[PDB]
Amino acid sequence: FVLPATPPQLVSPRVLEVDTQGTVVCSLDGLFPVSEAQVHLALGDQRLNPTVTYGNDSFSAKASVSVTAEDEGTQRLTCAVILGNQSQETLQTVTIYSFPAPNVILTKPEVSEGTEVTVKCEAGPRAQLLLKATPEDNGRSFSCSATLEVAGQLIHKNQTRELRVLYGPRLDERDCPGNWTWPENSQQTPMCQAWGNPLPELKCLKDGTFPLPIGESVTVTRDLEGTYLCRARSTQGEVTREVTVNVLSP
Ligand SMILES: *[C@@H]1O[C@H](CO)[C@@H](O)[C@H](O)[C@H]1NC(C)=O
Ligand SMILES: *[C@@H]1O[C@H](CO)[C@@H](O)[C@H](O)[C@H]1NC(C)=O
Ligand SMILES: *[C@H]1O[C@H](CO)[C@@H](O)[C@H](O)[C@H]1NC(C)=O
Repeated sequence: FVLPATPPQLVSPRVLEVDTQGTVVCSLDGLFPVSEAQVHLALGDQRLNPTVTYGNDSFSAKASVSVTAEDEGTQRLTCAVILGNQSQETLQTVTIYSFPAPNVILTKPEVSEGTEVTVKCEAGPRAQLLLKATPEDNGRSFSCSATLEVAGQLIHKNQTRELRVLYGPRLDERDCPGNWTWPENSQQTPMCQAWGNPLPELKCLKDGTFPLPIGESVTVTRDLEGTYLCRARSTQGEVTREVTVNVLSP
């Protein structure tokens, strides 16, 4: 056999978090018979199970490693290639750290338009973010970002959380006009839109059953004429508006 006196190439992250998985790769060439060599990979007191891949008088051993709280601190990663009574070994360090997630603390996750909202992180003066919730905030996300120093390397970790804002049903004269005057047989598009979260259910009825074709283009007919009661209700309340359609002679 032939096992040159040089350490195997060892690739691994110099840093690894608790309860996460890592990947080590050891390789070496110029040895023979590679198929008979024993590859010893291990981090600390944990012996790894590598997947050895052979090549032109060479090999590459890949292995995954999982760490826990007990392994916290500096651990030793080793790769040893053995043939006969000779062995080539490489020593490296891997630091296991614990970085608690910076949780986003929302006073109240779901709130109604107008309420005061406070945002703080929890994992020198204490800072919080205050803002008066607006409807434009429904679905928006607040974040808590943090950094940690481990082995001269800067690790980043964050957390985002969405805020649900609720805004009562609304029917401004602007987005749902109180009256219409259309010439019989003209083309129009009845306009009446409710506003709110949750999205309010809208119904514009005349004589309690005849609906106004809102949002769509229609041909004005005699039977559109009348008074409609547009109701927009949701768990946040209910708003009623009366709409009058006049249908002039063509
Ligand atoms: C061994 O090396 C020679 C030179 O590249 C090549 O002809 C042969 O295919 C190689 N076998 C491998 C890649 O294992
Ligand atoms: C938080 O980290 C994620 C990676 O999971 C990244 O995509 C995002 O930009 C970060 N958010 C911020 C800017 O706090
Ligand atoms: C290695 O050492 C063992 C133990 O004495 C010996 O029996 C074996 O022949 C040696 N093989 C070599 C030269 O690597």
